[PDB]
Amino acid sequence: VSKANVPKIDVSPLFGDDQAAKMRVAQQIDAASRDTGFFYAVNHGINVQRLSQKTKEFHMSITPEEKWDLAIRAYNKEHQDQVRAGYYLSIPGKKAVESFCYLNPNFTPDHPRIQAKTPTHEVNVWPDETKHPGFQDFAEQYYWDVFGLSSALLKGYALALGKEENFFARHFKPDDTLASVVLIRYPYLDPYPEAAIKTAADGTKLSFEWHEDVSLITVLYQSNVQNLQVETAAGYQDIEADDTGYLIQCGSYMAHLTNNYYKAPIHRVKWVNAERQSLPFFVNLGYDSVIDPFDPREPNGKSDREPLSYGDYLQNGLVSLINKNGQT
Ligand SMILES: CC(C)[C@@H](NC(=O)[C@H](CS)NC(=O)CCC[C@H](N)C(=O)O)C(=O)O
Ligand SMILES: [Fe+3]
Repeated sequence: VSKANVPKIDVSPLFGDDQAAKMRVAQQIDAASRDTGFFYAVNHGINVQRLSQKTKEFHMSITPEEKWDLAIRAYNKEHQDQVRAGYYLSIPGKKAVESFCYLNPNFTPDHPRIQAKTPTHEVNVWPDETKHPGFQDFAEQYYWDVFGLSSALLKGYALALGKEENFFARHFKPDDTLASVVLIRYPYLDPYPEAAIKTAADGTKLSFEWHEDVSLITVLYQSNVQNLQVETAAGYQDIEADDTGYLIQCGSYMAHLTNNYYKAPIHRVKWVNAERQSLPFFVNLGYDSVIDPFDPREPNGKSDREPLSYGDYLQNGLVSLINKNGQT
């Protein structure tokens, strides 16, 4: 197995007002998006030390009673409104991974998409504050911290594609974004149940099979345990870990709108018997957000692809990913 070229890109100019410096970042984003599809965003300004600590505290202290109380509909039939947000239970002996997903904190009973019962919109569920002191505050502030980073990254992608810097970010708004955070725990287990391990066609032992991300882009923090592989024409290649940077990749919505100029990289999660964290932020737009496709390889830049409403794209993609790679 070879190693993927995953460049470290100093993204800090994307927060600034040096427009030529932004273009140099954009070129690096362009080059990485045309190569393996992944890059590490460094000099990002987010305190990832606190993120990994608050996450470990929550995963290690939440009780089986609380997990049922917060469980999504897939694990608790009483919670029919929890399709996306809530706790995703492990199944000892069968499924090792467990996780907690939350959405836009502005999704409240006051929000018109909640009032309208629009799919993919939900009010977050939270554990008891006294049992998990500071957790909800930490989680909500992290959502907006990574929202700010993601907004800047979207400026880099827009410039990289020859557009004005707000081409994507104008659709990425705190009042309506369908973006989600998932706090994933991959446990150490002795013995590790083979029923929780999948075998790839090439024989690799996996925790999660190949897929493209359902997102515009995905902004991922992981603890320092190598596990990810990206597919290339020459086969799967290891993505090296980096527990200070954010692993950035395009989702299938970006592949659609760029006429596959920026592919959504196919990737998978190797089985590793080690305690670790995987904290993705899925950069999703608004339910009615529509981006007109274009082709940066055509002289006229014209694409025949249909503009896709993001909400319908998200609803179809999340169900499809569950059908193909299992309920997480
Ligand atoms: C590849 C990693 C990001 C991670 N996998 C994942 O997060 C996988 C594949 S991208 N993602 C999903 O299943 C979709 C979660 C969507 C979320 N519940 C929501 O409603 O928005 C892993 O470490 O397993
Ligand atoms: Fe993924």
